[PDB]
Amino acid sequence: AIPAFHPGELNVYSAPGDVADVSRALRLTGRRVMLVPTMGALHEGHLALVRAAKRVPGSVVVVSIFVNPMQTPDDDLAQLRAEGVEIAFTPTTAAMYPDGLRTTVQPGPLAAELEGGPRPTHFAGVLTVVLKLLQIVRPDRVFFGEKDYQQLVLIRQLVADFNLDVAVVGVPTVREADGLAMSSRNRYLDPAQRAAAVALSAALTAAAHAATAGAQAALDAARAVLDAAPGVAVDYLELRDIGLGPMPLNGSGRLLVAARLGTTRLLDNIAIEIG
Amino acid sequence: IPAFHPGELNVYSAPGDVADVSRALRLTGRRVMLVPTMGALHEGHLALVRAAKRVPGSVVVVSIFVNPMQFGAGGDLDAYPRTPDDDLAQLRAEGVEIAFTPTTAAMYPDGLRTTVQPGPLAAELEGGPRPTHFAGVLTVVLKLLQIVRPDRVFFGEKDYQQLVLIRQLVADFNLDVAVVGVPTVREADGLAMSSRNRYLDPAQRAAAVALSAALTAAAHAATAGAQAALDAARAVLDAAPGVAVDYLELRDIGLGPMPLNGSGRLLVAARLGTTRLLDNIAIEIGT
Ligand SMILES: COc1ccc2c(c1)cc(CNS(=O)(=O)c1cc3ccccc3o1)n2CC(=O)O
Repeated sequence: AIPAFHPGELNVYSAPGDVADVSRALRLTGRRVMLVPTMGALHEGHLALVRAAKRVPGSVVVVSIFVNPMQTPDDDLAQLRAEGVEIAFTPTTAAMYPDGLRTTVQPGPLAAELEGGPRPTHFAGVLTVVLKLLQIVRPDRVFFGEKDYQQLVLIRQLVADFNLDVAVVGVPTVREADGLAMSSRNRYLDPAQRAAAVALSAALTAAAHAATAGAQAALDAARAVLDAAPGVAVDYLELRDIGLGPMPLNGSGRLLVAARLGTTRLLDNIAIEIG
Repeated sequence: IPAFHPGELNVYSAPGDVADVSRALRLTGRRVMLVPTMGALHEGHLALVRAAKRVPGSVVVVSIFVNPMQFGAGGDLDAYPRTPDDDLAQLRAEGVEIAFTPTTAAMYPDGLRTTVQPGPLAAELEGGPRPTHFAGVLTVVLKLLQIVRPDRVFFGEKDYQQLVLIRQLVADFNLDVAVVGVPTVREADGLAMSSRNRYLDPAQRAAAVALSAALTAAAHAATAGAQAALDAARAVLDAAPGVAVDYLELRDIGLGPMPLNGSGRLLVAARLGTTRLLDNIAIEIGT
């Protein structure tokens, strides 16, 4: 007996078993199931993921809201209802981990670099939960922001390596008017910090344009912009190929930066074409 | 979809081919059964095939893939029995419609990268001196389940620790598959069927009956408690020539962080010359 699903309405499920049943039932009636995993506290970046999912013809949008211990509820639900989303999946920690921590995903060596330097088991947690969510919902496509680019690349590796049957859709970073990448962390910045934070996106965009003049020009331009900001402690600034291997001589790449402003760690990244 | 001819053995090497065929069969109302194997098929494997066949409306997929990732040294890997002609002939005789025989390059085109890390059971018993062994098994089994997407997957109780680890895999990753354990098939004297039995010379084959004798002796001794069951098994192993015991352990049926109660599993590993044999049996304690 399938749990109740009311079409055109926000249906909220906490039991993984229930959302599994509704998703399968929906797949069998011609819906294309789109998954948008979130950690709640939704903002415009999250709504951009929702909107991208919503525009696939015959889509039903599943938004998961799960605070992963290994990696405003009513506010959030009203936004989704406002976006015309039909399923929120809101499971408990116990429901996700009924046997506690046991079998897990071990990321490849990319997980040890960049963000995996300050947080070396962060990515295992993320990939473990994403794999679980994929298996519960069995979506046709799953949506992630390019904001967390290294995470996104690790998810693409998960999907490839485990032969998962889902398309991974990366959605361009939603930005404030001055270019700052949207993030929940942005609200912790004092005005001096928030004005200085603009150096991350400014550096990366300056780098993307300088790149007609080569990889070195691109990197030196980004470094100059970051060097013009006070109180911006750069953790890394790295040019890599699109899959985060070493940057090819010329061609397509990604430039990633991370910096601490007071106690707030900020990240950004951008597409780079070399020459 | 590639060609699929019902009532005939259809052999696919490309993951995409078997995946497409499987999905199309499921969408037609057939139930897809998977029996993951490392080839060198013997009567133990045919029991799994038979169990799968008797699921009504089943189409049966047997995979044959000697998985490098669950082997320690390349030495082990090169020595593994490969008899693919006997394998396919046995599958034909059993009425299996799909054999899935992937290449190493197709399964691991990027080498080792994202893997499954099993829970702490993978470090005990067989996993003790082989710390990456069960990671290798769970990784390839996860991949096979995702490629084939079966309704049910069949594993022998012979490799009992493996079966338990697969059940954990399936629970913890929320996989939508039923795991079916099939009772150990035995030779007339009680010897558990195994691809390793071929390495026993005549003396060794004679001595090897001691494992199953010891376990069945234990299961009946167990009315007198755990110590009696254990000491019965040990006496029988000790009375056998050229049988070096590696472990003999009585655990809970889940083999887990839980004390043995009424129902347990008695597990043995022993060396005959260079050949390492395993067996295990259900044990009820104080009956
Ligand atoms: C499209 O424009 C943007 C811009 C910034 C964005 C996003 C989109 C999305 C995010 C954060 N990712 S998430 O909360 O949806 C998430 C949920 C989840 C669940 C399980 C595992 C990993 C998971 O990751 N951010 C940045 C941020 O909020 O810091």
